[PDB]
Amino acid sequence: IDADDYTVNLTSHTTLANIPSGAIIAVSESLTGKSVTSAGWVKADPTVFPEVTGDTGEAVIVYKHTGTASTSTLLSYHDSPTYQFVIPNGSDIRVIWPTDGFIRF
Amino acid sequence: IDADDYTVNLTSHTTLANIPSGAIIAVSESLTGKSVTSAGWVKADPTVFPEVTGDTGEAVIVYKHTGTASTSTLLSYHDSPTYQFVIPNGSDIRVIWPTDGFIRF
Amino acid sequence: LNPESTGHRDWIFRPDPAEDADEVRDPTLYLT
Repeated sequence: IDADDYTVNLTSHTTLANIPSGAIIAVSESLTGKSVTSAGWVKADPTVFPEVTGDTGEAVIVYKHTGTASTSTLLSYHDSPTYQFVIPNGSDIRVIWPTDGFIRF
Repeated sequence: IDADDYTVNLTSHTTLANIPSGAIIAVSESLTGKSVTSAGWVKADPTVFPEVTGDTGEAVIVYKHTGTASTSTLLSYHDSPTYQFVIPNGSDIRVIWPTDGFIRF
Repeated sequence: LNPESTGHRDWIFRPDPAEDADEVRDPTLYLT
């Protein structure tokens, strides 16, 4: 996700249809190793976006893929104080999750 | 619930069978009328405990009900000190929620 | 010495984890 094309609002947005459709530098392939713990943490294996070209990108968003963009519910937004951006250049991009889980329920 | 039996843990107590059989001062029927706001606050209309005898438990618990102690699971615990001042008269005792919600998902 | 080393390298992006407070409110009992 490109953060100049998407000022995040954790309250008003609900579905993929709310994300300004040009902010999407790349689309996640489906998650794997999806697992849970008694603390309510979700975990998954790292995700690759292959051969990405586009503008500078600054955030990752997770949502329930359901084919129709109007019913695909958003479930998180992520950035970091130090992993602030990526410059796509034809390389792969790898999102490596924190090993102990990345969303709390 | 009677706190003199249930030492307050929800970090490893997880099913109804973990709540001591001696702790249930009162139990009440399924919550009549429920909704969840766009803000994720769960809401329900008031509930009553019938003909209650016994006293001085000082806490309240809510759980998903299956009819069986192994698969019914805990959703919240509450501890407001006004629970120190019910001393049941062999009486109806009534549970009034905050108007706007009591749990956020 | 190593042809494959002269290709692109993957960007590693590391999100901070998402969590929020256990926000909750207590029901009030009444005698009747």
